[PDB]
Amino acid sequence: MLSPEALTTAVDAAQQAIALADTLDVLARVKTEHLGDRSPL
RNA sequence: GGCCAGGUAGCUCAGUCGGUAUGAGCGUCCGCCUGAAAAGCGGAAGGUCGGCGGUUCGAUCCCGCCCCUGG
Repeated sequence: MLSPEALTTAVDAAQQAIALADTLDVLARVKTEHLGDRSPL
């Protein structure tokens, strides 16, 4: 699960959803899913 | 003077001498529910753990000065 290849796939969907965040409210949700305490990272 | 105890979520406070503060109660949001609510049940959001530095792959947790609280 640690695999740096699978690790890179996590930062991919993060920055992708971050770049696809159009509003500040969507970002706060995106930050929760990709940077919060329950995020895969 | 030099040593102590404290600073932690919106409020009142626990807790940790390195990888989750599974933080609590209340406060906020969603669902079931109701004409609409609340409780109840179920699901979530939110803290840069007092500031600035030092070490470490990584410090609320280990080192130094200071901000301010009763000692």
